[PDB]
Amino acid sequence: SSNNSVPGAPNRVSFAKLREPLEVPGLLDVQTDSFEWLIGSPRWRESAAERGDVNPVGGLEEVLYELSPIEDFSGSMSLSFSDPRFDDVKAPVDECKDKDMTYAAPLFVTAEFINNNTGEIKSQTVFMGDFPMMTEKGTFIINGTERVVVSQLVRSPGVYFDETIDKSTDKTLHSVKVIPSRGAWLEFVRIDRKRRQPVTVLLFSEIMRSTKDNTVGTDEALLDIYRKLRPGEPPTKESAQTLLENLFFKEKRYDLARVGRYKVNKKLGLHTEEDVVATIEYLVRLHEGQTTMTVPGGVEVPVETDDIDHFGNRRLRTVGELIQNQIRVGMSRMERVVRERMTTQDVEAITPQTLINIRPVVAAIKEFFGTSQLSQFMDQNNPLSGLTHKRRLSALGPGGLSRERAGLEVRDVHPSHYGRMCPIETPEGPNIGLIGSLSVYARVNPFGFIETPYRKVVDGVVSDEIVYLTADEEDRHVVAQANSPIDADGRFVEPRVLVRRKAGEVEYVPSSEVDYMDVSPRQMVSVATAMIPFLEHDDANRALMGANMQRQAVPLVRSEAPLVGTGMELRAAIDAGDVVVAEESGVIEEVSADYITVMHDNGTRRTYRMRKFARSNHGTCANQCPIVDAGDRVEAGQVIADGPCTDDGEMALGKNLLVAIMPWEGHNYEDAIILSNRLVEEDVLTSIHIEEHEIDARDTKLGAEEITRDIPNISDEVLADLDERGIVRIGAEVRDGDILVGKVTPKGETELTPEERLLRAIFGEKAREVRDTSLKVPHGESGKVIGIRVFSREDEDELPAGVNELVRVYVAQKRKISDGDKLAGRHGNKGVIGKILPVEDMPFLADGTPVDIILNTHGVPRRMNIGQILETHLGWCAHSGWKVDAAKGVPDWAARLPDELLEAQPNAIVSTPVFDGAQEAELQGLLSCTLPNRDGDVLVDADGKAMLFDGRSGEPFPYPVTVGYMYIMKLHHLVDDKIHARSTGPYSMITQQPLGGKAQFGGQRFGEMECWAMQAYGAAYTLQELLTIKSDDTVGRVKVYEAIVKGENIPEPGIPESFKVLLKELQSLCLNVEVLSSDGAAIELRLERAAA
Amino acid sequence: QITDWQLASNAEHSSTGLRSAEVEALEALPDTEIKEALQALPEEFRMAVYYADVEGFPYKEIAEIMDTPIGTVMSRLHRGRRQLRGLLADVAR
Amino acid sequence: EFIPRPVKSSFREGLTVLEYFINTHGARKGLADTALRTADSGYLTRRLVDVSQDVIVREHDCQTERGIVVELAERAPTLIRDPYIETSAYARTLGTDAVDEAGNVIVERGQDLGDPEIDALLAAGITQVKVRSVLTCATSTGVCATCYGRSMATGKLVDIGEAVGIVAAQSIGEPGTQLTGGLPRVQELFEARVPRGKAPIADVTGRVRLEDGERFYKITIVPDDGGEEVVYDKISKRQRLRVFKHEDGSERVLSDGDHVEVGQQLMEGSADPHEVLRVQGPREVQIHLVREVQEVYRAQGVSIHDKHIEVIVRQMLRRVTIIDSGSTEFLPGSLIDRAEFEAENAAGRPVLMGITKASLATDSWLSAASFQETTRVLTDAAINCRSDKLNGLKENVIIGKLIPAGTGINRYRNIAVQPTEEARAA
Amino acid sequence: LKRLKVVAAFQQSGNSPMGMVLDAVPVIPPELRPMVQLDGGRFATSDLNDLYRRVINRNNRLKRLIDLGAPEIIVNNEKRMLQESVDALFDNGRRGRPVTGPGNRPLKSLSDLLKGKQGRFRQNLLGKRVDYSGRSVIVVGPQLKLHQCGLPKLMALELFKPFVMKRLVDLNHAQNIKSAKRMVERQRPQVWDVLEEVIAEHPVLLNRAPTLHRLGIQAFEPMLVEGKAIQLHPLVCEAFNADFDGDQMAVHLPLSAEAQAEARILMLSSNNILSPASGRPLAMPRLDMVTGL
Amino acid sequence: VNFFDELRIGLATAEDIRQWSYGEVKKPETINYRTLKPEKDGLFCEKIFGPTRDWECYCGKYKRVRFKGIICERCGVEVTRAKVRRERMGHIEL
RNA sequence: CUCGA
DNA sequence: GCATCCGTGAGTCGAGG
DNA sequence: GTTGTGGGAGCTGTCACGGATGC
Ligand SMILES: [Mg+2]
Ligand SMILES: [Zn+2]
Ligand SMILES: [Zn+2]
Repeated sequence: SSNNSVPGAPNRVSFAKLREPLEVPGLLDVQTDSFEWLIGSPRWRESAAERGDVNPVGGLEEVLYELSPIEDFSGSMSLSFSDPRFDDVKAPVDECKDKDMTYAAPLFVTAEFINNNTGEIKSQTVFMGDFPMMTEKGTFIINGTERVVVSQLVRSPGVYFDETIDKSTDKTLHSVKVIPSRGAWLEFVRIDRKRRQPVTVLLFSEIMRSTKDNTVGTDEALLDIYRKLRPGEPPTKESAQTLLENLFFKEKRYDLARVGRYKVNKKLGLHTEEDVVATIEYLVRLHEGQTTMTVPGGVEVPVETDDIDHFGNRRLRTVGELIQNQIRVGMSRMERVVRERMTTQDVEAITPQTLINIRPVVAAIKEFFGTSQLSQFMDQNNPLSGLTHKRRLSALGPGGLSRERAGLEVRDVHPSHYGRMCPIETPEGPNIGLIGSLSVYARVNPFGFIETPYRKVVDGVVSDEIVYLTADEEDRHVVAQANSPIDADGRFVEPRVLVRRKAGEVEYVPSSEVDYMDVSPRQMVSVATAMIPFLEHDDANRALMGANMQRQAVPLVRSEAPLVGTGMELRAAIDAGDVVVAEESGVIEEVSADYITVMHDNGTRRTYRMRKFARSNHGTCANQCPIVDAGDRVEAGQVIADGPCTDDGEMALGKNLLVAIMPWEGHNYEDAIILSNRLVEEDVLTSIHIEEHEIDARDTKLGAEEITRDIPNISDEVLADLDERGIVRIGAEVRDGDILVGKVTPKGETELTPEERLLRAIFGEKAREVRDTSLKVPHGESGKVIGIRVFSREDEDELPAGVNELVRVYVAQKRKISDGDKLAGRHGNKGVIGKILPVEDMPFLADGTPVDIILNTHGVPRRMNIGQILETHLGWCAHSGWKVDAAKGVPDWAARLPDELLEAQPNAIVSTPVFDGAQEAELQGLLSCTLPNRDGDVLVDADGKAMLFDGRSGEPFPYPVTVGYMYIMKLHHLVDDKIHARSTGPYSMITQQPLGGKAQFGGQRFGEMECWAMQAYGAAYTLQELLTIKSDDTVGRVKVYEAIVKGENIPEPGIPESFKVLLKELQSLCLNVEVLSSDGAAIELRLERAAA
Repeated sequence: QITDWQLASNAEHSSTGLRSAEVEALEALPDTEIKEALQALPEEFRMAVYYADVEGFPYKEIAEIMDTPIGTVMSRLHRGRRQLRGLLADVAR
Repeated sequence: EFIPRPVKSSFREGLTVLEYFINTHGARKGLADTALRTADSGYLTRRLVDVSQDVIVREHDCQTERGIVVELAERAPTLIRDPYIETSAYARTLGTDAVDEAGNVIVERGQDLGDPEIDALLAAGITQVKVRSVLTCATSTGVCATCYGRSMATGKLVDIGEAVGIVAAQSIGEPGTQLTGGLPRVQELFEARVPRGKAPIADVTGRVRLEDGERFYKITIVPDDGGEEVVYDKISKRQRLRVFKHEDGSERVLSDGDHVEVGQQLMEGSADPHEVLRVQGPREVQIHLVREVQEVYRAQGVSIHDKHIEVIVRQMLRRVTIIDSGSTEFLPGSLIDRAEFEAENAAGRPVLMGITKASLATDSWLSAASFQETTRVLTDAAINCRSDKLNGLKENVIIGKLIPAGTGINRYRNIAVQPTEEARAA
Repeated sequence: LKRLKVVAAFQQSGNSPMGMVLDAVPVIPPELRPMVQLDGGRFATSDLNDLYRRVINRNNRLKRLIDLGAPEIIVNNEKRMLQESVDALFDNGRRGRPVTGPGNRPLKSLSDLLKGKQGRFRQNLLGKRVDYSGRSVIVVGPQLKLHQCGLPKLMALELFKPFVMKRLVDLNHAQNIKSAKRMVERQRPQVWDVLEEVIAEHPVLLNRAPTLHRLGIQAFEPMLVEGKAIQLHPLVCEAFNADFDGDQMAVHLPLSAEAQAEARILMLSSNNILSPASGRPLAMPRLDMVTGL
Repeated sequence: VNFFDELRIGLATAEDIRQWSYGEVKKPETINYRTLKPEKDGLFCEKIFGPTRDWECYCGKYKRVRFKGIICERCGVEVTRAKVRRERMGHIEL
């Protein structure tokens, strides 16, 4: 009973027992609505009219109003910007990806210049730059790569009070801090890293009367600030006055926030100096401890210390606002030169275009999108990756805290996160607690505060009027729970109800005391987390791991929706934006492996091009396939084609495998996994991986490289797959080592070997003298050449300086599941494949059906994730189908929930939502009435177990084993990517040690702790060898190779080059270091074989 | 710090790449083909082709170090170049 | 802290929404806490490695007759097993022949003290033993094999080239990530920092006088030798009094007028190890430090053999501080090695120093520069025109020479081997 | 006492305190502060070069000012700037605000090259990257002997590449040594047989990080395995704290005779059954084995 | 031979600093943007630090192993292995 | 920067 | 007479771009 | 050769410790 809203969406029967009173909002709205505010689109106009005041202003309109008008110091001239308009887009998205461009639109504005003494008003339309644009999917394209702007967590402007304890006698010491929208701050009156500031030396009070302060008049407090914060200059009477007037009263310097001003006026008074008086009164009357406070003109404020992690005092700046702030920076940097040109030039001859240099705004936008920590390479292993990435909230970055100045209380789950930031989905590693994901139903508001929806309660009556509350508004109310008994008409059945109050604590209050109720369970969860069946049965560690590992599934050649899922797979796949969706209801007029054309009813034609075998940012294969047939009538929103990890419109991150839970000969020891070789023969876990090799011919000192099929002394047979250009041919199968693009690089004459010198002399060779710098395929890689793209400087192809030609070979490979690959269930139950057994010796059921995967029993109980077991049971139920016996009534176990679950055909699609859905009793009931197989044999008994035969000896295993169907994902951690060895390779020019990294054919690092270990063994010679002739001895290593090749003993080791380099660095530090003999001076460091 | 990615990517366009211990040690070994092709010629004309082609001396210095006139040196040069191109023409390719 | 409302559900019944919510607190807090604990354990292991890596075996036996007494049992009318024979008695080498009063010689000096030996000693009624440790070892440079005893891995007598120092650092650091009063206390000990809650101790035997006041504990000892009376400052009521005043008296809390011996703790808590150094002697500071450190690792299920902690503690006392230079060029108040101070001989008093400080004060400026505070080390080395003998194993690693340990020892690396005549014949 | 330590060092060392003031700065060889160009024609250089450039520019400006006999205040400003720039070049950030490049990154001064976990000492002297080494993910091999481990064919072929080339020239599969190299690189079927010969009784070291105690590095005899994964004997897992949830391990090939001997005798898995810290046994049945028995 | 006995430090006197040096750098210029060649008397000058290419001088009149150790007079760049570029220090006169 | 043990 | 202000520590090994 | 008006970005949620410095 789910997915009824989405047309054509398959029928996934749901065990849920609660009505869904609110659908999932646009799971990308967090990004879109933000950008649509920034731009001022009609969408945002209507959305603000529906839930906002009558005077809306977009991000750019606001920036312009703030900047206007650029005025001369004498007030003689004034420049005013207005009416931000966009042209159409320069190039489409796929075009920008192909050409390595930046999807953007030209920005235009009306610039009105006025000379106050000539009356001349020359209006003009000025162009501000190529403003980068947000795509349908909510991303950006910069330099041809797709990027996401992750929302940032930061402290909203305002004043905040806290209560510390002094090291004197544990006295309760109050402190305050004022965080501004822009400018400096202060504390208590210490200001700008200058302590020892009496609060009374700058202007019933308990200690305000005690201030100690010795002065009278206004010049003392005016001169003390210039003598205490503006040093390096004598004490003056005018400069201190000027600075004090330009500190906080001045609006140019000190930017009073809008959100900040709202928060502060809510903290002190409905309607600056008033604020400072209220703040002093607040600190005083907080040192006392009184409940409320009365300020002149303001009233009704609770005297209380503020929580720094509360979501009513912690906001997030969406993409729109980050862009707005970068634009403000560029605009101020431009206004500087605008005034600086107003000064010099003559009036009546300066047009808006003459004094407006946009270079700083362009550079600001560019630097933001290209260097900000919040513009991130889009995680697109699969649709769920990108969907969560867009909805993500991180606290690091410019303007937030530091990855090292962020302690542990920052990373703690605050009670105000309920329904706003999911508490499960967060990284396990260093970034833990710092990167969360937006809750499913959550929604950002104009001020950057995360609101969440609740059903209104009128006289213990759950209504259908929904209301969105922020953390503050919520705290001030009593929120019922979603799984609260309610009779029709919205009436709590129980005398009282469980609820949450402001203290972050729960209570059991009479029904007439409830204000709002949760819209649904799982309201606190994120999208990924909401997709773990039987979540409540899993510990938070393994559940966090399950979410994180769902975001790592690799798309498989053929995708299969989970036999048992939540209700979120469909909506997740759709919002993610990797499936094609019918924008307008019509009739399929044509369908091909290439495109899909629908004829709308009003005669309109719309066509959709299928992404076919597209490489993703992480090598996964984005490949769409249509799921409509010619003549099919499709409604608006219906899914037209499946994406990479989707099936009929549902997130299909893995496959349904026949699992047996039992230790099998140790091959699944200590988390290993055993797979049936079927999964290889039938490609059940096979995936496609597309890599992009690139190579350019550029200008060198000795000339210019040339991409040529003619490479020095290469066998005609080796080039057999190269075209005339020296580029491999499409569809060619390339093993590791083959050539991909031939290239020669001008070589100097001094480098020619003596052999080559004589060869070019005797045979009268030419003066080419090049080196083979051709692009070869790296180790552990192979595949068919999917594609070839090429860019020539000859043609009108734009490339960097000195780069003549540039070719890119796109190579695909089909990876079969293999030993070493990493699989995992949705319950944080990960493991590498220990062995892939022949189907014949796999344990099999009575009917010869061999299991597909053997999961070691010893791994389940201690991890506290029996969720996988419940899933196995329900999955077998769904794979066999069932029929609850209704004759003589409906059994009590199936009475509560089951409505259309009383029977189900084999391979039925069922969803068990989190915190609702399948109950243990109902699971057991279904397990009792399993349907039989072909021969009318019930294979899995009422415990969920079944006898199995040892496919090796033939004898049956003595005890029944739990067999079932489990959803297993192929996580993007594959041996093919991680195997790496090296005998000898490139070294670093600085340390002369082996390069690091597989991509560079590097060597393993023998770290300090490894040398400790080696010493503990007493393996002196092994440690020396590892550290001298394998790393740094520039002659020792070549000697070692020469000795191995000629069957001679390994020579004695020399001197690590890194030591010479250390000596050189010391010397450069003016330290005279010197190596000495037993009794001698400093030792110094620094043909016949060739002639032979 | 310039990265290993940057170092290797630079070597991808340089006159000499980041060489291996293997490459060095094998370079140190003798090229049997050309060594055999040289050992065929009379060690006088071959010593001349050495002092003239491998080392690049001027013909006057070759006459000096050979203790022979210039004409003999250059005639040995011509004859030896002809011979070795004969034996090393199919080898050069 | 703990939430006054518990998780009444089992993860089989499925947790209610709010139960799952509250449980995430613990889950995530624990994940982050392990993240930090691993780094702290790592830094402590690194400092141990540095302060101890120059400690290798060099002789088979120093022949010393010093050692430590280990309890092997306690008697109650049948004998209990000594609580931690596993870590302090087992795997030692017996210093003095242990014979049962009115019995045969059960175990000979210089034996392994394995399971059979301990069992025989216990059956014969041997309630205690005296063993040889590196604490009381007499060798000059490092430790002798016999003072160290069995090699925990090989089960035999440690070989003459072992790097027992690094193995001790590892044995002590590897279980670090199990410490959940904890790892902080282990560091407070190994670094020899005046403890947070300082529990003063009796400076000399005598009679005690307590004085009560409003949060004011005032103690005064009248010495039995008649010297001046030792007055200890007032202590807040937070420190309850120690629970042994039993010299033929009250085997209970300290009461005014009790007889206090010299090395008796006065009030519950931890005691300053420097105070015990100056009051009871260095061989007592070693015992106290080893036991205190072992306490933490024992309260967590971690059996670290005492000999490792002794290998570490040894390197904290190798130096003395010179009060009056006297006839020598040693500046006063400077930390000088004990042998460098004995040979030259000079008011040299023992001194305890933490592993970090002990390490930064080594004779190899290269080692110090590579360990920590590179800038200061290098500047002082340049000023003092220091010269590194290139003798520590870390130094040789840096320069690419065979480390002086295991197969790097001179006797081992220069072995000559020729086939015998009888074999050369056939 | 404090102010005496330094004066006495300067006295007894023969180091004239005059050194503490410099009239000439030393410039480190260019190879130790390299310069390269990346994809895009742009150039990358070591911070050093930029600090040296600032020092040299300000020095030339001071010379030009001294020649132009400018006001004493201007020349004093230039001298202060020169002192500050040399301080940056030496220990940037130590005094005043650090010198920043693009992005406000404090440039790595000459002192930064010696300090830290990633400085010269800890990062390049106490541990380095080595040849004849590899990495890959580990999976349990139950059929293994405690003294055995399974190496992927390709891994072993790459590690022993010189050995296999030598045995390929011994036999007449390859004409010369260059041809033996080309053959081993193409993976010609002749190599495989030869490979199993070279690997005979040739130990290899396996390591898993973090290396907490020495058992974190253990020696094994390798046997060729089908796949691209390292097979690890289960009993040793305890020693490595290794479970097969995806961790990987590194392989090192001892070359010298003494190295192979240390691997066979000192670090052989079979010889390291017991915990060097407690004497208890580690290579002991752990979970499944236990239940089985 | 890796058998040193001791290693010693000491503050360097300007005399030591100049004895070390192979020439003083004078200009901020590093390399010619066009020819990718080290500007002379700059932080990459080959006259003092060393030759970029084996046995090749700056101007080019000398490029062959025939004359090793020769000191070119046109541009004053020793003709030796470029390895020395890692071991030849410069200096600046304050 | 993110991620794996 | 010391109270602050600063300067030093804070796990290892792996992968992309 | 420079001749009308002129203070910038950066932390900025870390902690625990030991010893010059500085009033
Ligand atoms: Mg693991
Ligand atoms: Zn001894
Ligand atoms: Zn020249």
